[PDB]
Amino acid sequence: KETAAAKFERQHMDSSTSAASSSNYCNQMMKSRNLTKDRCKPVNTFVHESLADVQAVCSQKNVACKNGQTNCYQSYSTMSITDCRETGSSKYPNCAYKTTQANKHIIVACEGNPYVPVHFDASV
Amino acid sequence: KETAAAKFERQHMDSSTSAASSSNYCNQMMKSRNLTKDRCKPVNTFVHESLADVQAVCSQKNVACKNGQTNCYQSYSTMSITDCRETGSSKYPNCAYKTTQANKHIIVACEGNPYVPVHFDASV
Repeated sequence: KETAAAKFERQHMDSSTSAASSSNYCNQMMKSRNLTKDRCKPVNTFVHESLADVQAVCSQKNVACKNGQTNCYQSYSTMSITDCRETGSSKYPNCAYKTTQANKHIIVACEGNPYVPVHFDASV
Repeated sequence: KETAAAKFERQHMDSSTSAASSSNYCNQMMKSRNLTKDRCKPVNTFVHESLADVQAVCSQKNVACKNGQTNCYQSYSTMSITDCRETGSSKYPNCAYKTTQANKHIIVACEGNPYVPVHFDASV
């Protein structure tokens, strides 16, 4: 059964490219990472930094999570990210996305021993 | 505007592990915590204990601070730390550091409500 840590890696990590990649990126990546399986996931962010650098955020700036939980952490440095946002034309099972590149601080929720990212909360 | 307590956590707290895995820890950490932006910060210590354990130092042994203030506190126990010191040949912007692990008492200045560390004074 997929661990929460592994699910975060599948849904949110893409170290293999420095940036957006292409206008196609979100269409390809939302499908290949199985985020269009049961429904079109309406929004999803991929982080283009090393796994060790994203795991290290769990030791950085503690901030409130959107859901009111206390276990969220904001990166001190900006990170290369890609935001995927479902289009209006997008109809399951043909999920369509706008690909946007940004350099922003990430906010992730961390849990466990070891203490690792398990949810992507926000970028700022 | 960053609070002194927040600046202490950014510059000095790395609760992640109980040491530092590689000789490259300080090069990476001095980067990730924004301590190489304008210039290489020459010397900096990271503490690998829980935030709660470090905050509890503010209730431990009262000692004078280097600057002659009276609000410094020495940890009763030794703590896992990493000393980062810039090499003799280090030239901004390629800030280069020797990483050294140690188990030492820490001395911190405490202030505010809550009464928490706001400055790292020394390890002994």
